[PDB]
Amino acid sequence: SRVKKRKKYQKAQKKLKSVRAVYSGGQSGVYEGEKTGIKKGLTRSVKFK
Amino acid sequence: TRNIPQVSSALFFQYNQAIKPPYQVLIDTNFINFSIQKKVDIVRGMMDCLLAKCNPLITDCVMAELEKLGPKYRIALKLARDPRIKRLSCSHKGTYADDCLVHRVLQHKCYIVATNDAGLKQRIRKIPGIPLMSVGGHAYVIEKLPDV
Amino acid sequence: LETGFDALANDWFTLPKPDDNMRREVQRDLLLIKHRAALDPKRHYKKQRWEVPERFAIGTIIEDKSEFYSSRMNRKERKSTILETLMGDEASNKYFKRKYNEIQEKS
Amino acid sequence: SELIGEVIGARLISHAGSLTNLSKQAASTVQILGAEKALFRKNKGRISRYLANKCSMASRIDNYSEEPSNVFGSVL
Amino acid sequence: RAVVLGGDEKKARSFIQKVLTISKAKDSKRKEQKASQ
Amino acid sequence: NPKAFPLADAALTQQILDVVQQAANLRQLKKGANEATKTLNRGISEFIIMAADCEPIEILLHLPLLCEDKNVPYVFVPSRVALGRACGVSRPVIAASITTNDASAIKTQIYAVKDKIETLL
Amino acid sequence: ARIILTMGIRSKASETDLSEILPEEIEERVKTAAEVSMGTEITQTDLDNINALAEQIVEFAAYREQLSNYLSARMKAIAPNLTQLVGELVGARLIAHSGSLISLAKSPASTIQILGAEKALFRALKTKHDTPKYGLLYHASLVGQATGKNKGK
Amino acid sequence: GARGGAKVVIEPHRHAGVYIARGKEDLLVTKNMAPGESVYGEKRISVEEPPTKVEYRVWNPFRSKLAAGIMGGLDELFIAPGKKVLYLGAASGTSVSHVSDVVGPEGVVYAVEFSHRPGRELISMAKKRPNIIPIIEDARHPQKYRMLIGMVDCVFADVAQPDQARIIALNSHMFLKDQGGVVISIKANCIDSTVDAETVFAREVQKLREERIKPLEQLTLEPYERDHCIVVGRYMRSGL
Amino acid sequence: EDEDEEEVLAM
Amino acid sequence: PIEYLLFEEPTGYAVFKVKLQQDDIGSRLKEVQEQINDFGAFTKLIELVSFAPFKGAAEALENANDISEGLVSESLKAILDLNLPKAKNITLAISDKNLGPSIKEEFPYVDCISNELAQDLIRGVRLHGEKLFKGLQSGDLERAQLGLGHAYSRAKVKFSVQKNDNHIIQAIALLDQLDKDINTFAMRVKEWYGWH
Ligand SMILES: [Zn+2]
Repeated sequence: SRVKKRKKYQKAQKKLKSVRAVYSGGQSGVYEGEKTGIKKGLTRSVKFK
Repeated sequence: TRNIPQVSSALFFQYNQAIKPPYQVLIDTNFINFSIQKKVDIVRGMMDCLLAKCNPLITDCVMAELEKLGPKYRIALKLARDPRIKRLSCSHKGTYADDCLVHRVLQHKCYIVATNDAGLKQRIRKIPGIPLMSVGGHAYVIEKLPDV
Repeated sequence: LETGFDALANDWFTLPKPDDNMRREVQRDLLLIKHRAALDPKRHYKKQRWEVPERFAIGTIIEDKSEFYSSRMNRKERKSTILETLMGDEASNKYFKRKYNEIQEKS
Repeated sequence: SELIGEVIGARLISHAGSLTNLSKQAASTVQILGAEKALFRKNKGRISRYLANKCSMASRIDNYSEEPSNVFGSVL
Repeated sequence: RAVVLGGDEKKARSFIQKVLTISKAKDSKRKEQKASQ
Repeated sequence: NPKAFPLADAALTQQILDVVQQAANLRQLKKGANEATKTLNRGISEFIIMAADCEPIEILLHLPLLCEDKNVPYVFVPSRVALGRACGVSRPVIAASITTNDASAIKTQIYAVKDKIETLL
Repeated sequence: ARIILTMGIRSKASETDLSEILPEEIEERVKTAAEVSMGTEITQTDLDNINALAEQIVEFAAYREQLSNYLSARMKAIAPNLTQLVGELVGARLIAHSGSLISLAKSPASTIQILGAEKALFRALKTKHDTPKYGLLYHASLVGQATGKNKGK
Repeated sequence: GARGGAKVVIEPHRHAGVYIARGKEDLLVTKNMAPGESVYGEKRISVEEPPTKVEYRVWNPFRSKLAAGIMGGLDELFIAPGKKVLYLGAASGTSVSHVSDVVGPEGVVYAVEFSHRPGRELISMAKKRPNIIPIIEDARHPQKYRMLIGMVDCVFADVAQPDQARIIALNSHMFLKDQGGVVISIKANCIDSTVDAETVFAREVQKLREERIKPLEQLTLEPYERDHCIVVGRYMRSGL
Repeated sequence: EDEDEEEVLAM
Repeated sequence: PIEYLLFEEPTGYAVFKVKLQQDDIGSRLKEVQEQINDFGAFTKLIELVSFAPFKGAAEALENANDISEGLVSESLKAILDLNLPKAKNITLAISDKNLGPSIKEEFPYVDCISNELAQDLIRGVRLHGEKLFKGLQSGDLERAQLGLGHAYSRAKVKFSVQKNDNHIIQAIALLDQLDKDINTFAMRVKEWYGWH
């Protein structure tokens, strides 16, 4: 059981990265830009009504 | 520009890893009325329910609606104005409480919603990671609070 | 006492527009940006619909002198066009040749 | 200046962009900072790294001191 | 239209064609997989 | 007024030095001025400990400028020979850094001293 | 540069006169800036060198002028007939582009029309687009006097 | 990634005064007020235009939290060309210079800082940028520097203080125009490490509301930072 | 536009 | 009950007189707040009655300091004495409460007000700025702030030109330039005389 839950948790961690971005230690080395790119016309932010 | 709200960092999927004692709880107008009917103290019946300190919170909307109820509900207004009950300011025109409570919880995932209204509850239950509190039978009940 | 008052009584933020009949080199650079997803097998991008901007410019990046070893390209490797730099990369050329042959075989 | 020389120092300060910048950098960064014109120059590399660290402290003693002296630069 | 090209250009034009076929190929495969889902 | 400022009182230093020795045992300690600069540049430092008797004091005044700019608490200790004692290295140490780790076993003690340093600052 | 020579330090702004260098509205503007200025004071050692640099600037501006007058002198003797027609500056550029007077002399008029626009020319020729019609001669006085399509003619 | 010999295509961002450098990677870049130098050793993009050689500076999100906001997609930014900005907590030219880049020559930036040692660098960097006004003062007492400050459209508070709400309100009341701008960075650890981050964030939103700030937006700054968010609001002098 | 083009006199 | 207002500009001390007193109970009402933004409405509230420009740069740093820790400078005593009637007690509007006791000591006949009503009027004066001076020579408030702020900043930090090292980076940047130009020009001398 312990191994099964270990694989289940680490699998869950991978899916968490997809649903929302997560801190991953910050910047490592020279800043090489946004690897996945920038989206100009999209806002992730939640509005106060 | 297209806007799609971010998923709150407080939620591991639909599990809220942020809400934690002492808890912050939003009071609906019906919650106060029913509590008087069942002879359950607000601060304690919540403390008994969750076995933790509770910080009751009332917005301007719920306070306004309590005042509008009239002399028949004079008791509820007095209990609502107990000093331990902290107050939240509102910056939206409408005095409708149901939408204000829903808007607040959508944004900050720290609040339990204390209400018995069937319509309001359904909207809250759809929002993920929101514990929902109600008064039923003899005492308070909490539905979506894993730590219990 | 003497007084003269009585006597006085009596754009910075606009980018360059592209030239019409624009150069052959610049467009291929634009095409690479549009189709940058397929350039590297191990790299992937956010799904974006990129259209050629109405105003743009092509620039050269300047590395800080402390980044001499880390983020500096050798002068021979530097090229005027992004396409030409990608040509120098041998690993990329190998990957495209293998993939192109596979797609042609299925076609 | 006494450690390496006036002109050599002027390059290193200009290399960093300011004496304040040079002081803030770590020892390793200072070494590569003048590694393109060979300012500080296997045993040869060891001296260059060794001198780079001493230049780092020397750059400091000049910066945050209102009236820097050369007493330390001599012993360094 | 018709033009006669130098050696350097034809290599450039040959590759950009290679990119686009791969880009269409990679883009063309993604759509059925999501369509299948 | 003095360049070395703030410099901790006697009681605080032992609390500081106690944390340093624990951090050294747990591989959470970076020792020497050069490492401290790297940790500040990486943003991996809880706070910086420094010696006010460094000869000259000047060779470690670059760190506070870095520490403040990253809003990292910093503090001096009267003795460098004593600071090396806590670090576990055989020699005097003029500057040391505690690396950030929220999973560390000594998180409470590190935050306990860290709160005191800000009050001092 | 001349302002630095007349006044080395902002304090000198109040008493120093900049009339010969600057007009009235400009000279007063620098004076008002001097007292409300942003800059820090400099040592006389620093002032001595910046004056020396400024002395080079005005002298550079000088020798540039004799060379300009010189190039007119040379240009009016080797090829006088062009100096009147195209001018001293454009004519000198025309000869330099060919590399020799004889080289440009053997060059035909149509080439002479478009010597200074090869980049636009050969770009237009290879892409089936309209070609340049002025080249280096655009800066001649007579072309400037013309307007509209008449400039090309 | 962006190795020194690479070229890049620059195109404008949705926000005025912000640009994107396309390529294998994407970089947020602002045009340089003072070309030919870097404030803090950042990479710089040189572009030829008719020819004058204009220069752009890269904006690192991990080192500037405002940049992290544009990365995360703030719907609206009050900082824009031709706008006066009051930058509180201006440790150095880290973000003030980039903020100064956005406002441009016509705009101004009022940089406020407390500690003297960064002020030396702020002053030196400020001299290269005529539009930046460094105020080496304690922000908890705006009346100390009421002298040097006019109205400002947007107040950007970078202060890492437990009482950050009070300083914002005092500065906003004195200098911020009606319908004026406020952009705040909140780090929950500094304010209250005892409770979770989100309970803290809700608290300052309430503290903003009592101070006649109508909050418009909030965004978390991950993956660039942990336990941080940027809240955007508007100042209703009359009432909420 | 390269598609609009066709090469000739190949060498 | 506000009759006079003290505003401070980088160029000088400015005093204003309040003809019409905006409603205090209805201060938070939208219309009165809109009047503050609107210039036409505001002018009916106040006018500039005096303006004493500072003599020069040095005096501004002194008063910029003296205002900072809440003291009354020699100039502020002169401008207030010339304007405020001796008089029951004349009312003056000041943004800062700390200066109030200082003003009271110098002038026992004036009582200071720094309430929200005063702050609102102060907020108006800074808003329109030079427009309220009716064309009186106040320079420009932006550039004057720039010089003062660095003066107010570099004074506290005790910045000195001795620390300045920029002269080095320019001395080197110029030195190598001459080494290039001396060679380039000298080569041209060789060719010119080389013909002869
Ligand atoms: Zn409400």
